Parts: sequence; structure tokens; C-alpha cells
Amino acid sequence: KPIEVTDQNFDETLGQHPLVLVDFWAEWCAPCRMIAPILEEIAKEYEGKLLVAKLDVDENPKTAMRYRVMSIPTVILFKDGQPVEVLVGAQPKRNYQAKIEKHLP
Repeated sequence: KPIEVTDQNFDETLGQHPLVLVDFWAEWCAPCRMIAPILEEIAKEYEGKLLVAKLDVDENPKTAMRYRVMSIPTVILFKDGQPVEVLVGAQPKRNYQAKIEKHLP
């Protein structure tokens, strides 16, 4: 299931997994609540091939600033530690699947 990442372990997490989907979210954002369960299904479907991580922008402002994430929810896919895809806003699960499978062997 989705793990939590912070400004402290953000880099360490990205360097240990070949493919990581990071959800930049906030508890005061309705759209974020909507994709939460969707990201959970994504976590299961791609277990072993994808790590789903969640970055709470209110608790990790420097990480959000780092990537200039001004609108949430925003999901960024990292491959070998580098960003490769971005999905802005609450969206159907198929949109995430498409960008994930685009980078899977």
C-alpha cells in the first residue's frame, strides 16, 4: 500500500526504487480525497513493479517548492530517480495506468 515520504527521505526513496509514483496532496483538498482510493488500487495492481508514495505538501513545503507543485493533487512518476510523467488534478485510474505502463518493461 501507499507509503509516506517526507523532505527527509524523499531522495532516499527515489534512489532505491526503479519506479515511484508520488502523490502531492493535502488533507484540505477534496480532489485529493477522491484519488486516494484510486492510488491504492494502483499500488496493488502494480505491486513489486511500482512504489506509490504520498507527499503531504502542508508538512513538506520544501519538497513541493522544489518541484514547484502549486496545484494539488499533482502526481509525478519517477523512473530511476528522475521525473518522467506528471498528472495534474483528480483523474480516472486509467490515466495513471497509461503513464505507468508507458515506463514498464
